[PDB]
Amino acid sequence: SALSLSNVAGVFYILVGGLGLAMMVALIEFCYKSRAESKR
Amino acid sequence: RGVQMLLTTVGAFAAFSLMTIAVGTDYWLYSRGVEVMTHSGLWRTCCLEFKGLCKQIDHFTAEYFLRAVRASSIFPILSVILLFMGGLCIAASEFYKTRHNIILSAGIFFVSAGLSNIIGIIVYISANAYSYGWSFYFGALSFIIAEMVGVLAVHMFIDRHKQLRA
Amino acid sequence: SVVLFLVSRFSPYEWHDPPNEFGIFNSLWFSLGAFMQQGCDISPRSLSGRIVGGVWWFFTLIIISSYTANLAAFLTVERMVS
Amino acid sequence: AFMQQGCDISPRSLSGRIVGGVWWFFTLIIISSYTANLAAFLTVERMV
Repeated sequence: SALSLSNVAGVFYILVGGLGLAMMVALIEFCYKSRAESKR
Repeated sequence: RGVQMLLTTVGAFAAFSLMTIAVGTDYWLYSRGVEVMTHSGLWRTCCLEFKGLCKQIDHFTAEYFLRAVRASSIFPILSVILLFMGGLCIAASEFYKTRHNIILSAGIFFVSAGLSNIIGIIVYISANAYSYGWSFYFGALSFIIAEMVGVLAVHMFIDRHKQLRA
Repeated sequence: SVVLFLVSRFSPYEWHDPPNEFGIFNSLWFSLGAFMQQGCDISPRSLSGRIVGGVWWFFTLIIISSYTANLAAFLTVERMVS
Repeated sequence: AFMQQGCDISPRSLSGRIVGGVWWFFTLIIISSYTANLAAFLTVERMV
């Protein structure tokens, strides 16, 4: 009766996907600003 | 700075070795199966009390996708690869003292390796759905050490850019 | 906590006095207050930090509701038994 | 914290953040237990 990890696995997948998305967004902004500062 | 680099290198080597040992060994789960008490890893199941000869785990649309991901063990292997890449970045940054983006790359690799470890753990437990052996906890400790080393590498990156600011 | 600290503090262009309050220790506090839904000190302001915060908020909401619902199920079922 | 309402000020030191955080865990396991037991009492009238 104790609900298992399979009952809430999808929310874990969503959480890790959101973490990866935030990392990607931050890194893309950093690369864009690096290129802009190289130009300027 | 040198002490931080030493901690980062030792932790990077420790997490990588722990994850490699966990992936290689077969003490992931103590359960009962072919009808004997056995211990299984990611690839082989062998009996405790034949005492030792192993079977390849019979790993076989959402259920099919989960079984394929579990069978390939893509996420623990990817964690091993990312830890290796982080170590390579640490070594290259030791070679190239002026390129600070290598430290950042190493930190990103370590954090990503930890995240891949989390995904692999969740996939393994769901596919299993007993007791957990020392390979499971080796992988968990590898995750913890990888996240600590990633935090420390990000700290080194921040400190170096702060030093350039002044 | 680690990803929140990373996306909040790594970029030197955000620093140009820290750009925000989300160090690793503060990231560990924001994240715990959120899980307990009893937290109100500082809130992430950047896009990626808000992504981390919102996804962690959704995780917390689902997990806490599941805990309460399963505890209610246990208690109701043990009242049912005879 | 117990009433699940507000902060005004938050602890900043390690020990305060340890005291605050174990109070937050108690406040969440006690208030979930209260709600779950009230639901159990209302659903099933185990009746003497």
